[PDB]
Amino acid sequence: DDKMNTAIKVIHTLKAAGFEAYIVGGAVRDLLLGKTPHDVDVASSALPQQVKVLFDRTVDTGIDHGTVLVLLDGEGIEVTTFRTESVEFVLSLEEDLRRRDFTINAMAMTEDLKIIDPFGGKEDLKNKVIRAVGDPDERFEEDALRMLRAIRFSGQLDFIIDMKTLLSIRRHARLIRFIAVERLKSEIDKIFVNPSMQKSMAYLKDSVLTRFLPVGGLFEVDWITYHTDGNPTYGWLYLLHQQKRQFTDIKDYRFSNEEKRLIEKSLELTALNTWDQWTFYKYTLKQLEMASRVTGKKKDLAAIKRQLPIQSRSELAVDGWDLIEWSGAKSGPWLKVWIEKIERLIVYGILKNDKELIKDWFEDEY
Ligand SMILES: Nc1ccn([C@@H]2O[C@H](COP(=O)(O)CP(=O)(O)OP(=O)(O)O)[C@@H](O)[C@H]2O)c(=O)n1
Repeated sequence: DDKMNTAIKVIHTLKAAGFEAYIVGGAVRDLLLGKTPHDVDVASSALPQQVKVLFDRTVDTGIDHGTVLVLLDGEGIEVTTFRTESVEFVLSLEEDLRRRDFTINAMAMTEDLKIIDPFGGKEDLKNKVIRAVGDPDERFEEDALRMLRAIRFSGQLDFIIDMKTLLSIRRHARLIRFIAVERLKSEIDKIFVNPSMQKSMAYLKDSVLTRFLPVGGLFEVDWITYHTDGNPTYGWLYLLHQQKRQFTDIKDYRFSNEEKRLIEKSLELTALNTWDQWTFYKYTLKQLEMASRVTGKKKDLAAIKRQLPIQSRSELAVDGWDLIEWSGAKSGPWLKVWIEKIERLIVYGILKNDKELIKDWFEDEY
């Protein structure tokens, strides 16, 4: 939240060197909404190498596209040269704003706090409307992902989508197929944690994006009993659980191994009639919480797990080499079966986790 101050100092430096600079995009939107901006972007008439001259420290990752990350007073500000979008640098602020996605994202602010609003973002912000800048057909052909951003913003801001803009989404919905699935999944992950995400989901159906998103029909579930826990993964679990489907049906969205395992393990738990000590031992607390959260069950899961005789197999007082000695037999897959028998008897509190007593038990059974 010191970002605005840093952006102001960036702007003074650029203007002192004789360039134009302005705050633009979401920070302006968020300011007029009374929020604290999460990121502050600066747009400037300076070219990237000219920016690097004025500040000691910078990151040149986005240089190709006009962006340089300035590091100042412990913050980072993206300074981007006036540009459209395969990237052309333009000479005036308005040429840059004319190509942004929505009126509320298309405003600029001077360091002396004047708002520059050539497209009515002020009014659309007051009236709670997401509306494309200029011709909605052009904005959505420039980048089809904007159709989905419109949906995300409606649930993030509790705005409506301009009628003309929504009809344009319906006409161009099929263009969604050309977007990298990583970008699709990133926006869907944001929808899943939004307040009033149910508004986003209704628009997703009604804009007939669910016809063309990957396995898009699976989003048309009832979302009324869904409340986010801040973790986007829970949205995917909910979806699958409502429809009695498996993780494999959504794999096109390219989940990490962590996400995959968490969804699959949680689904497993919802399929279980009853949970006993062994359940609480084999599944992680995170998996149990989401399976609970989605099945309506409520227990003190941390308390039940805290009370098991052991927490993981690493505390087992025995290993398969102990069983090789005691049995006289040769190492083989049979060890895994017997290690699990022993592990059960310890988790149910029947056998003590003590090598000597386990040895006594093992010789009798073998
Ligand atoms: N497809 C796109 C993606 C971005 N933009 C423009 O990039 C700026 C913010 O991008 P950003 O990456 O910081 C996301 P923002 O719009 O600020 O919302 P958030 O902070 O809640 O994530 C806005 O002026 C948008 O008009 C666009 O015109 N078309």
